[PDB]
Amino acid sequence: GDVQNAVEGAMVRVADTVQTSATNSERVPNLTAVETGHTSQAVPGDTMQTRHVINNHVRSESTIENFLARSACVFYLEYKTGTKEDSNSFNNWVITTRRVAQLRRKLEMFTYLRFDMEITVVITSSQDQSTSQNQNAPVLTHQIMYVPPGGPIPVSVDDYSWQTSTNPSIFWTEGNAPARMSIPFISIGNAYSNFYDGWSHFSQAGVYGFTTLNNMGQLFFRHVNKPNPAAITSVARIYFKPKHVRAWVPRPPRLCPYINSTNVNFEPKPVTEVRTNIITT
Amino acid sequence: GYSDRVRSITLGNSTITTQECANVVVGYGEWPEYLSDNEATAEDQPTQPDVATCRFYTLDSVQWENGSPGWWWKFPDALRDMGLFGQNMYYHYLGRAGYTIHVQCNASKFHQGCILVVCVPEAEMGSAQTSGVVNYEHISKGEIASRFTTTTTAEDHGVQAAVWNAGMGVGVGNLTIFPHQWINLRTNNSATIVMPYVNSVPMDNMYRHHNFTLMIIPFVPLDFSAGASTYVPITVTVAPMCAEYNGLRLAGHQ
Amino acid sequence: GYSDRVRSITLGNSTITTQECANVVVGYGEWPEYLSDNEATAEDQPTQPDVATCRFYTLDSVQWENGSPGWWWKFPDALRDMGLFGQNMYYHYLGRAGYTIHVQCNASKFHQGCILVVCVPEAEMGSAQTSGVVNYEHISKGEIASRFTTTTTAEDHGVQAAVWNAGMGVGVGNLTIFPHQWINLRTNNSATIVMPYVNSVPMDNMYRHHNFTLMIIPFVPLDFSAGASTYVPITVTVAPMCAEYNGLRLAGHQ
Amino acid sequence: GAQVSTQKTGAHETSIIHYTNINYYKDAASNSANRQDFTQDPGKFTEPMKDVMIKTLPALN
Amino acid sequence: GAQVSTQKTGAHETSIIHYTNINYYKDAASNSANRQDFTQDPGKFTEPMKDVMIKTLPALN
Amino acid sequence: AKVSSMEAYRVELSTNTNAGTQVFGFQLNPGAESVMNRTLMGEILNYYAHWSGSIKITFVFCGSAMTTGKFLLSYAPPGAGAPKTRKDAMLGTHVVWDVGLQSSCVLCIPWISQTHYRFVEKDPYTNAGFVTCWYQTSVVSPASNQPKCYMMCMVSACNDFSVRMLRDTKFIEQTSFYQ
Ligand SMILES: CCCCCCCCCCCCCCCC(=O)O
Ligand SMILES: *C(=O)CCCCCCCCCCCCC
Ligand SMILES: *C(=O)CCCCCCCCCCCCC
Repeated sequence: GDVQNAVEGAMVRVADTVQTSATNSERVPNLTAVETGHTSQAVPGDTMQTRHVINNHVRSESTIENFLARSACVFYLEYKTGTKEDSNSFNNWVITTRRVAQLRRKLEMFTYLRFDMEITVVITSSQDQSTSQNQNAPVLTHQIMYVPPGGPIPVSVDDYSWQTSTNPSIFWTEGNAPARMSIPFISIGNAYSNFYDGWSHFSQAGVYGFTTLNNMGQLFFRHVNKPNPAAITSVARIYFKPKHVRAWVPRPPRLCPYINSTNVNFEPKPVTEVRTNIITT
Repeated sequence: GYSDRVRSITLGNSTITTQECANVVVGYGEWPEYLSDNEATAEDQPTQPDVATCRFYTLDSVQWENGSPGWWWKFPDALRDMGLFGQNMYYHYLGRAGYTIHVQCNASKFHQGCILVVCVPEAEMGSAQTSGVVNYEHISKGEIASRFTTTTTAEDHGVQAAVWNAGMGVGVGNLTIFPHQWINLRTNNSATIVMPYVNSVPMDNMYRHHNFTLMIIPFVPLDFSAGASTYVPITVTVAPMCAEYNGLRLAGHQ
Repeated sequence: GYSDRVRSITLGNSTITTQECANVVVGYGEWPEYLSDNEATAEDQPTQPDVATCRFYTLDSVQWENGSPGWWWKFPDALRDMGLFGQNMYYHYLGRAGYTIHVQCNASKFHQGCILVVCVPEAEMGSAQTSGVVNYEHISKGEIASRFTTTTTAEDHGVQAAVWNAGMGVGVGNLTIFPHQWINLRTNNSATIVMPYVNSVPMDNMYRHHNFTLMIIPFVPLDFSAGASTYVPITVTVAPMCAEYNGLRLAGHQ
Repeated sequence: GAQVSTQKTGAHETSIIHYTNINYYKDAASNSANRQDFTQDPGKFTEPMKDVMIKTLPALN
Repeated sequence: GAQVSTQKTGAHETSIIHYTNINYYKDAASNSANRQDFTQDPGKFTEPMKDVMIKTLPALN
Repeated sequence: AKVSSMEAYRVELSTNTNAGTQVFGFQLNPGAESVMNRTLMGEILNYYAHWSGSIKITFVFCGSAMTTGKFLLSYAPPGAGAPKTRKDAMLGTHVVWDVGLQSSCVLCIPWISQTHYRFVEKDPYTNAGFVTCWYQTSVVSPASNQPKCYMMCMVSACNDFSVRMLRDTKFIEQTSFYQ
């Protein structure tokens, strides 16, 4: 099948209930051995006498694509309208999935993941309180610049780096529809790895874990407008949608709450919620 | 003839027998095989030591006790000292292999108890001290079993080994999604998992990357009664399969 | 094209070049190859590490001086520490292999001198003290050149290394019957001998038996004049060929 | 160079509607999400067995 | 007068997707960037030799 | 001093230098390590974030025509650390260059990596190992010949080389526009 050729599906419905009659025999479909590592492929008709039901149900929304391909917020960043002197006049984000709780748990249900991605970004502005907040501020244009691992970081809201002679950038004016890009499978390895039980150094040391593999570069944000008399603050929300997805090695979903965006740390939680008695209604 | 409870596995100059097995799990449906010309990237000729590497290495066996919480081993690292596999892993930047994992544990009709035997790919474990980072010596003792803890705390940069969260922030009862078997003392005396090379890249460094972790966790505690043999060990023997190595230089660590 | 003076030899991750060779001697007319099913006796599967074992190992090079009497090395023992060949030789009771021996020595049109480069099979050497017996440390320093002596005497259980009798009771001028070349500084800068497995039995132990000895003996002394580069070394690089090993157990010596 | 495909409709009381696709960009990454592939193979997870386990038979014998 | 062409996809595990082009303007300058021509000839820079240099042979003789 | 001069390009060799002596050593980070970093290949690499492929270092002897020598040209893949001795270097991928009428010998460095691509930027995960050079025997000369002489090293990319993820270079910058 070709995950990039969207308009090319496969309709697979759920299994029908075949009619069962009474039995008295040596065959035992519901007596087995869990030790084997095998899951019982029993159907209700092996235990009861069932009728004939035609299941036209399809496992549609549980497809890896339909599950992951809904655009989620991964991070938001903030920056004011200012001069070279103002540190806060621009900002940046090192790209990472592990910053938020919700998409992270979804992706982490799979060890290895290969996908293309749709990035949408909602940049929002607000007037700072000031004697000058009265001010005719013109429409603000914004610049989002991707700096891949190795290129020049912008040190100020106003330096050569923002030229983008080779880095990808998006210039976006306010009031318009949210900015949107598609990204290929950017990794150096044959699949993205949500987990790495290993080290950054051959000597079993340095950085432990997934961090080591997931070097994605960073997004730099600024206003293109010169500052109005009163400051205006903008905050950019970066949205991710995994499209054209393939997934390998399913994992148990995260039980414990996330602590660090850097590492897989947790503090131990109970297996489930407690109940009144082992016999419950 | 042929009772399906009886099994004989031979690999290199090694045969393991069992007279109470419960089938054998081939990891994710795939039997191990060599890296193909399409999937390759390292351009140099691989060395494939076959029988010299691909044979049954018995690691240091652990004792199962009534209250003992559990054990883990890390591969390929557990084998870093096992004969010529270890040497090849020591002299090569890159290595690749699948494995026949055979866990052994015998007791008696009168004993009871049940252990989960599971091969978890990329089991990246959490630091006990959530604030800090973990470190190698608390992640792996090579061929010696690292133990799971019933206690929710540990020494500086030790892993959070609290059993019910499997050392990695999840429900231990869901570990079953990974290639696994169970040695339930009523039913069987051994487990066998044939694990393929599961990774996001064709070959990798044998030291840096612990490709998967073998976890043996007792879900039903070991028990027996009035004077009926106390000592009952669990022995893990493992054989590398389709092992090949690229990038040769000097003895390696740093 | 193709001047017969120029040669390039590649084996494993190794290439040696020479721009002044004098052909290459294939020992007794036979190119090395693996032990065949007819000639075999050890019933176990052999491990054949190919590129990992069969590659160019440069041993500790010696300095040629005007009065320096000569040198010998013993195989396979000289290679007992050379990478994975050494390891395979260490973990196996039996081993078998042929070898590409490449001796290197460059000087200048203005220098003069001529060395015999020879591979002597079963060069069983005599004790200097005729009454007594010799011993290993005076027979081989592994990869380090054991020297021939101009002096007719030596320390307790040292070999009688007096050059004109080649350490073995014969005329050194007759050593030429064994596979040999000469590096005559006028003519060439290197020698190459491809030695087959020569022995009375299909495989043998890699430590106990020194299957052959590499002797480098200066028949015409090294000379040059007034201020024209004093230091001129002789470097021996050797590559195992068709190497295979039987009988695997633990790390071996005793 | 247009592609015609089938729309997700639903089980009708005892049908086929189509939609049109034209890829506008030079890069397959730019394409719509692969949402219509309802293919599956639980076997690798539900049954990773070397010896085939026949349901009507005893698991151990 | 539409043009159908091939999209950049990627090496698949052991394919062809298309895109459509219609030139809207009267001037070829107005057209999309020529990004899909992976043609090359290092020869003029790597080997500007009058006499052909055969790799297995000595460079000088 | 030598980097703002022609010395930078010429590696100094000498006669009567003892056998296992190291000529030079460095880890292979094309486009990141100062030795290869700002060469034609290095410069091209610096407009990209990912590279792949084999590299070839062509060693040319610019000593006296009357002079001679043999060198071990080594490439150690990562994981073990830089080769400390000629024996350590010998164990890895290597060429023994005998100098003679063909002036130059090329050390072809193979792409040996876990991944299909490495970063141009230095990264612990995408480490590429060490290329080192050693006297396999020594440089020998006649009587009225110079004792010290020089070798020089050319570098380029082989037909399996490629680059990805286009980016701006750190190698050029400005504070204001030019006039
Ligand atoms: C203005 C141009 C912007 C270009 C943005 C490039 C963004 C690269 C995104 C990389 C997403 C990586 C997803 C990693 C998933 C994971 O392993 O957790
Ligand atoms: C095949 O592609 C030709 C079928 C008719 C095409 C109608 C095209 C619709 C308008 C142009 C879309 C062009 C996108 C670059
Ligand atoms: C060939 O060009 C005819 C194929 C069908 C054309 C569909 C045209 C799409 C809409 C008009 C675009 C006109 C641009 C001036």
